[PDB]
Amino acid sequence: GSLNEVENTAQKFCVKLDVAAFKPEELKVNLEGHVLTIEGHHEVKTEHGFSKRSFTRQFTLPKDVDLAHIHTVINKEGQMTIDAPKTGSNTTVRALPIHT
Amino acid sequence: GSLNEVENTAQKFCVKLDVAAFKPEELKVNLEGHVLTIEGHHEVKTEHGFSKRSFTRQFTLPKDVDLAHIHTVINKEGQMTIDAPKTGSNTTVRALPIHT
Repeated sequence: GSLNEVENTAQKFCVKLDVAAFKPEELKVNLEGHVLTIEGHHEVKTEHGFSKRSFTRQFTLPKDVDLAHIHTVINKEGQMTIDAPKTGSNTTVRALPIHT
Repeated sequence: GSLNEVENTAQKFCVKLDVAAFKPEELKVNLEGHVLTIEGHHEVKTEHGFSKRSFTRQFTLPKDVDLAHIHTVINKEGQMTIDAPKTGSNTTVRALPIHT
């Protein structure tokens, strides 16, 4: 889970991880509040010993990330991208319904 | 800890691992009987969150291996090589002393 890039603009948040050493089923992505946690665990046995790999990478997302629309995808080259739009990106004038 | 070349002749035994994701100080090589264990642990903190990496690679050396002369090196490119001669590799006739 080598952290390739951090991305933080007005319109979206995005993080990219190197997860090529782990298969999709060996990976977990969890969110609690603003805290995002990615983990990989690989564990093979043999009759000549064994192999084991692991990583945990955790970060706190910006206050204004729209956690409701977080999307995580792993591409064909084993790179994970986790992205979401910002809450206050919509800069036009939005009328709010007044409830009576 | 990817394990590149395993080599095993009557001359020498050799293993080569990809160890570049870790600092030399974060690496352990242990021998227990004929069982060779290579471990890496990296654990970093930040105020963005944290990062943590690990691997454990284990294998059983042949009975043939001269365990007294096992040698471990990491090069500048982050490749570890572990090598040792075999027990019966020097094949010229050796006279043994007889005590009485």
